[PDB]
Formats: sequence, C-alpha cells, structure tokens
Amino acid sequence: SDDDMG
Amino acid sequence: DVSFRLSGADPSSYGMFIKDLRNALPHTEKVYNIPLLLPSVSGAGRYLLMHLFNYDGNTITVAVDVTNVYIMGYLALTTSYFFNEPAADLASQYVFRSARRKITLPYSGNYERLQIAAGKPREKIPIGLPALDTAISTLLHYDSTAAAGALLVLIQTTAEAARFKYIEQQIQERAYRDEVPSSATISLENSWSGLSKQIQLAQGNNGVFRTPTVLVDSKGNRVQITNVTSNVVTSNIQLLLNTKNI
Ligand SMILES: *[C@@H]1O[C@H](CO)[C@@H](O[C@@H]2O[C@H](CO)[C@@H](O)[C@H](O)[C@H]2NC(C)=O)[C@H](O)[C@H]1NC(C)=O
Ligand SMILES: Nc1nc2[nH]cnc2c(=O)[nH]1
Repeated sequence: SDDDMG
Repeated sequence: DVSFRLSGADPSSYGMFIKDLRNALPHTEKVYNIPLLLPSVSGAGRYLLMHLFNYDGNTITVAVDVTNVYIMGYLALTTSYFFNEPAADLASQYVFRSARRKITLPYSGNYERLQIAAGKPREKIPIGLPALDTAISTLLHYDSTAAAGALLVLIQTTAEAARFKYIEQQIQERAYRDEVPSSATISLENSWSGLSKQIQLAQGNNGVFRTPTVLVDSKGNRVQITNVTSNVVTSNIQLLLNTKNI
C-alpha cells in the first residue's frame, strides 16, 4: 500500500 | 501468452502488461480476496510464455512457472537459456524445444546466486523500464555475467511487480528513469513466501498471523505485520504462493 522511490 | 513492448511504453501500458501477467496465472480459490496460486500444474500448462520486446523491437520469450511465478528460462532467437536448477531443467522438457541449442546458465535463479554472478546486490542495480530495455538487449546474446544483472532486472520488473502492487507502482515511477529499488521493494520481494504462508494460516486463526512478518515501509520505517487487516494484505499483495509449495 505505500509508494514513491527509494 | 502475454506481451509487453518497450517501444512507446508508458506507466499505463506497463500496468496493462502486469494486469495481463497476473490474469494468466490460474487459481481455483481466493484467500482473503487474493488469488491463491495452484499447488501444481502438469505438463506444458505449468509454463506461461512472456513475449518481451525492447525499444528496437527485438524480442525474447520468458518461461514462467504459473504456480510460483518463477522465471525458469528464456528464448533468444534460436537459443534457449535455463537456470542451473532442477525446476528449470524440468521446464526445458516442455518449452523452447525447437531452439537449435540449449544453454544452461552457470547459476540457479535465486537472488543470492544471481547477485553473486552479477557481482552486485539488488540494492545497487537500478530498475525501471529503461533497465528492462537494457536487460532484453543483454539477453539477446549470451554473456553469463551481464545476463545475471539483466535477469535481476527482469525478475523484479515482471514477477515481483505481478506479486505486489507497490512494486508495480515503483516500476511505473521509473518509466523513463531507472532508480535502485526502495528498501520497501527489497523487503516485499524477500517476504512473499512468508506473507503467502501467514495469510493462508490466518484463515483458521481469525485473520491473525501465526508468526508476524517484519517489513520496511515506504517512509523507510520497519513495520510488523500481524493480521489480514494490514494494508500489505488488503491492497498490496496480488498473488499467494500456495502453502503446499512452502
Ligand atoms: C492488526 O493489525 C493492525 C495494524 O494493521 C493493528 O493495529 C495497529 O497497531 C498498533 C495498535 O495496537 C499501532 O501501532 C497501529 O497504528 C495500529 N493501526 C491501526 C490502523 O489500527 C492491530 O493491533 C492488529 N490486530 C491484531 C488482533 O493483531
Ligand atoms: N527466476 C526467478 N528467480 C527469483 N528469485 C527471486 N524471485 C524470483 C523469480 O520470480 N524468478
């Protein structure tokens, strides 16, 4: 469920 | 079969491919609304063929075990290539039989072996759609060291994206620029079998995991997953590895 980049 | 073309690719067309990939995997049952992959499939039906095309339109066909979404090998023109593992040798019995020659890669298909062959952990290998273009291109002609890295990109941009909506979204963000996978991405990849098991064990344990799964979240913080109300389970994971195969 979370998101962006890394 | 399923197909994906990098020429003209965007987050939308990549999303469609991952949808297609998921939908090509058979299931008799959903567990907590997540498709439960089959315990076993006999014969050629075990293997899904993925046709991948690079920006220039050159292609490889990738063989994927539909029970665990495991890439076994691939065809690049008239040569087949398989991981050095019993499951992949078995696959070679059914797919790409018409290749003029079959090369066994000098490694199995697990992450630890691939990372060793590539000389890099996943944490250091950028992924994305451009990286996938590179990977297809690399696999077109045999180079075992280059292929290990290519395969790490391929696995994460296809199978891992199929397994987790979060990973699909991460690749979509990398449609035009590669970036190393987030710590969350690595966490999820490493936890698929564990999560699949616990979600299945939860069915007769009131939705509670028999053993909690430790994950890293989007903000980079270390969460603990204890039950099926978790966002991992309700929104993220898209396929369950059958406990018979764990
Ligand atoms: C089931 O999982 C949820 C988390 O998804 C647990 O609730 C969280 O855990 C603690 C409170 O006990 C907090 O750190 C979180 O913020 C809680 N979140 C929410 C949305 O409630 C819950 O305790 C778990 N239930 C069982 C029975 O294990
Ligand atoms: N071949 C293959 N190897 C892996 N190692 C970790 N995940 C996978 C996968 O989906 N396919």
